[PDB]
Amino acid sequence: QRFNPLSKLKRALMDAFVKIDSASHMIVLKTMPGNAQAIGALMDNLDWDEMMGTICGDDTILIICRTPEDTEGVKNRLLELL
Amino acid sequence: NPLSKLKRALMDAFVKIDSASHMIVLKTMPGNAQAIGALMDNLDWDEMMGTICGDDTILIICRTPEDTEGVKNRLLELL
Amino acid sequence: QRFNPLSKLKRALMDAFVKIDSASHMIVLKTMPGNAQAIGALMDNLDWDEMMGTICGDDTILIICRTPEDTEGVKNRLLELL
Amino acid sequence: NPLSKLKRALMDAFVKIDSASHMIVLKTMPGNAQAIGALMDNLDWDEMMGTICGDDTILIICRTPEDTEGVKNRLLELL
Amino acid sequence: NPLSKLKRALMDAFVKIDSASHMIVLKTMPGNAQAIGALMDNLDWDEMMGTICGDDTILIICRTPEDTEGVKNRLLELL
Amino acid sequence: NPLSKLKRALMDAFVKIDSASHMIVLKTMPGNAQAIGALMDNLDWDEMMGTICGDDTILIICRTPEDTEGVKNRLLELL
Ligand SMILES: NC(=[NH2+])NCCC[C@H](N)C(=O)O
Ligand SMILES: NC(=[NH2+])NCCC[C@H](N)C(=O)O
Ligand SMILES: NC(=[NH2+])NCCC[C@H](N)C(=O)O
Ligand SMILES: NC(=[NH2+])NCCC[C@H](N)C(=O)O
Ligand SMILES: NC(=[NH2+])NCCC[C@H](N)C(=O)O
Ligand SMILES: NC(=[NH2+])NCCC[C@H](N)C(=O)O
Repeated sequence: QRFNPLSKLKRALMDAFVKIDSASHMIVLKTMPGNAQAIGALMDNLDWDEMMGTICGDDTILIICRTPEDTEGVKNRLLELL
Repeated sequence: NPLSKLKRALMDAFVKIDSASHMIVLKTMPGNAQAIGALMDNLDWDEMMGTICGDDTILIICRTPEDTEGVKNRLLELL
Repeated sequence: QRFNPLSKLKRALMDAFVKIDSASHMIVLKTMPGNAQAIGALMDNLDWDEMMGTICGDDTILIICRTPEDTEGVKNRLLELL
Repeated sequence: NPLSKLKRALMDAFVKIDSASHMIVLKTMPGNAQAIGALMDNLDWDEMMGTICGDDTILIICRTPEDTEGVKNRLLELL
Repeated sequence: NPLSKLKRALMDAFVKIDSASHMIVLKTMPGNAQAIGALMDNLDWDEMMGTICGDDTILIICRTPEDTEGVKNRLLELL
Repeated sequence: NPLSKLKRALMDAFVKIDSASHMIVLKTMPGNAQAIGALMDNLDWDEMMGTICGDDTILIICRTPEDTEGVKNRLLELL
């Protein structure tokens, strides 16, 4: 088991990931119930500047990026962990 | 029936619905965003990319303004 | 359909109620997923003084009362709605 | 003066603001998103369609990119 | 001075405090429970076992009824 | 396996556990209370009356101090 932020995110996503999609400036990341804030916290700890911000509900996370291009780059980075 | 459950819940919980771009902002009574979000998530609506719920406001994300209008219109039909 | 706070609570509980139990000074009220705050809000709007306060998670509400006797009285009042 | 409460709260909890398209992302101190969101919703500005708050991040949805800038600059005025 | 931040926040958001047994129930303005909870957790007082915050209500769990009173009175000092 | 899932999740998310009276206060990493709460709710533990989760703290309610100790000891066994 690896402990850096990315590895913690990767690990957490193994159990928690449900879906990821994007539209325009935002990524919609769906998690297992009650896991949105947990995953949001790990994401916020990655410190990816391309991520303008994250807003987490209970099982859904919205990641806002400045541009569609930034959104894709962040989505791709997350996808890599899956 | 998910749709019927949502309609029932919206009677008391609904406050406002609007949209811009590819999203719908649905305002509920205080504390109701998650409850309504749970019902909307149970809808079998492919066009609904997801919902993110605060306390009294739900953001419904669709891919496109056209999908957004479709989804909003379907919610409006329940009021 | 009736619209007073109690009737709104009663109505909301028809769909949302899962379990109610108590221990000492507190009631544990379990709801359908994502319904704790919704039910907490209705409960807080009843203005029952015997209720010291409510703290809601996602599907679980803790109602704190000053005494076990108060707790029972509030639990009984809720039970009546079910 | 009506903004004094929001100004006060921002002075203690504001971290950063940015916007993109129809949205403003406002970061607060941990656990302050709902608190600032309530103050923002209380403003009842028609340029703000709504807010969704997480724990430390608020998304404000405005009706247009122009409204978004207008709202963002109004908030920045308070800092 | 280390409590100044919590005092400030309470001055704007505190509604009421009560306690029973091992617990303190602190009511805040809507959406302020997590915000005050964060300030309280930052205190890292060993008399407070922890806090759980809803939207406008914080439950502080202390180790004993005596600790509960001690903590409640410390908080009341700030008002 | 619910227990195994919880154990796996606790590796990263666990911070502190304590108890008083008939409750357990379980502190997790920021933002993890609900995630861990979901796992604990999936345990088939009759003694656990329920959990209420904040942001990083979970309150686990049991009926009695004896049940509380039992439940805490079972959680401690996972660390
Ligand atoms: N258990 C629940 N709260 N379910 C509803 C989730 C609603 C929405 N997807 C959100 O994450 O904010
Ligand atoms: N009682 C409250 N938390 N009010 C603030 C709500 C802020 C925002 N509309 C949301 O639903 O996330
Ligand atoms: N979808 C979830 N968040 N599930 C976990 C709920 C945890 C706990 N029963 C609470 O209501 O706070
Ligand atoms: N302590 C936490 N919950 N941290 C994660 C916050 C995630 C995201 N920025 C939000 O506010 O929803
Ligand atoms: N706007 C709301 N969520 N209101 C209900 C609050 C319920 C309860 N007092 C809590 O803080 O958890
Ligand atoms: N980032 C935060 N919301 N921090 C405050 C947490 C307050 C309290 N321990 C809870 O979990 O509800």
